[PDB]
Amino acid sequence: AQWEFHPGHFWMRGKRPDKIVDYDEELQLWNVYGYPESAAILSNPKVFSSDTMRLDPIKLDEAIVEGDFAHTDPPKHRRLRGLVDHAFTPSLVAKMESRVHGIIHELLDGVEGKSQFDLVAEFAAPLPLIMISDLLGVPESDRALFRQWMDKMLDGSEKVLEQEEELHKELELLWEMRDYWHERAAESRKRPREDLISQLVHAEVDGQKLNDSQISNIANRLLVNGHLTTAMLIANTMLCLDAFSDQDARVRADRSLVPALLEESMRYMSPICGVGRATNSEVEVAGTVIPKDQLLLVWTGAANRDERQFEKPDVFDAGRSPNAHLGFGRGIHFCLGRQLARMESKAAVEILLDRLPTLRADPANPPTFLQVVDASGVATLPVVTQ
Ligand code: HEM
Repeated sequence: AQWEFHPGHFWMRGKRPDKIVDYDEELQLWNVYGYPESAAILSNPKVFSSDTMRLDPIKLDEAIVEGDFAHTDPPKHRRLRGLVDHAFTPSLVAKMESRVHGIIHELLDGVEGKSQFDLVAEFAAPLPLIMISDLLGVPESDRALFRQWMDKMLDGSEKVLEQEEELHKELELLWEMRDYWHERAAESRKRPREDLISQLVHAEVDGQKLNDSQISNIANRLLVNGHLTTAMLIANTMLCLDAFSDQDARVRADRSLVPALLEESMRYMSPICGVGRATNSEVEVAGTVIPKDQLLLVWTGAANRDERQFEKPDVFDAGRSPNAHLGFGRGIHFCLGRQLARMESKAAVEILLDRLPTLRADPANPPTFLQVVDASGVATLPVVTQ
């Protein structure tokens, strides 16, 4: 029934926010919790900028953030995202679709003799890492390297002298990743393959193109945005199914519900539950006037429990309609990979139900939750096969 969430994620413990907007004196930032406010904010990029680092001293060199459109505003955002969407071709997308079943089955074969395991480590996490890697065109040998990379990034996210300390740590890993992708981009310029790096290298739009530094930073962004949130979606869903057994029977009796189940999992336990914005001018949100050049955190996780928007918000309802949650954001930064996340997670859940029909969450070994402030979800999920 009840679990051990990040201490900041009060909405997961059923608490309504005391105020729609408030200010954190210690961290010197603003929080927004309401759904219609969060939605208006995300829809208003010209006052609520995604260029958060302009507030944060010290700044990464331009070559390091070059092309990362998740932190860019229009008009440059429109151009960068345009080139990357062009490179996400219908061919590449269908290729991932045609592969997803075989990869799921291969993973599940690797635990066919185990009675107890961690669903995250054995399945929910490797599946989207393998899919995003395959998309980008990475050899099989290198996906261990990606695992190590993400592990490093999570350890830091969980954890002027110390201002420079953290700087070195972050840069040394981005250097390594950038150098990896530059080599891929260079190879694919000479001999293009059937993958996203090759499409990013040849993408041309009116009639702009990307250089290898931009391409490398884009690949890094897709990598970090891709797999861990998808892993949490899959694992959070199986956890919810385990805890709400009526919904479990409901879904097993009606496999048509799985797409709506995943959307309800998105809403109820949001893998990304907060996104950062910076204000360009003075604004009034709800009642509160927020000053210029302020960091604002938009808590999509909390907004997804807002009763002004959702009837019975703290009920998990596997067939919930309507369900316009903010799990993938809203507006111009609307999650670029959401169809891929939905495709992967649907296939994972469908096959889990069929192949491990007596699967249950390990009662002797409770789930651990990711202790990262802006992600709500399972870090480990011990399960038993019988
Ligand atoms: C359950 C899975 C996922 C969740 C919950 C998720 C969530 C989000 C959210 C909330 C945003 C918007 C952030 C903001 O407004 O500041 C976003 C953006 C993005 N996501 Fe996802 N995402 C998921 C999967 C993926 C996947 C699989 C990919 C790539 C293959 C991906 C790539 C991106 C990219 C590139 C953006 C940036 C779009 C932009 O700024 O224009 N995401 N995602």
